[PDB]
Amino acid sequence: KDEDIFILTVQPVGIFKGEEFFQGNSMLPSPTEPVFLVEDDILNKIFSNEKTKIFHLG
Amino acid sequence: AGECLVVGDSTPIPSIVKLELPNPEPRSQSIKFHKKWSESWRTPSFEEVIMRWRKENG
Repeated sequence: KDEDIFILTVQPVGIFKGEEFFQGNSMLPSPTEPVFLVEDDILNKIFSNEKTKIFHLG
Repeated sequence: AGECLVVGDSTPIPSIVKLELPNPEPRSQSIKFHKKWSESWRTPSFEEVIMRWRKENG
């Protein structure tokens, strides 16, 4: 009935306070708040990190 | 991590508590796999004391 609706259901898995990633389901964002996709710059910091004990698996 | 369920008759509300870090901390029976593998091959001289396996039968 001429009603363009595009609704996504997402679940928080962490926070990016500062420049480091913390886990936890807290700090609910207020309504009318931007969503900005994800860039590889923050994904690398979450996953690769920097430590001797690493193991590549894809 | 570091929190426990204190459920019993000695509390009015059984709750989860943020226990502080013990001092001094006990012995940790943990073996880390990759760092030991990261070193070169362990070359054991063969004193061949399998009497560990043998004589410890009773």
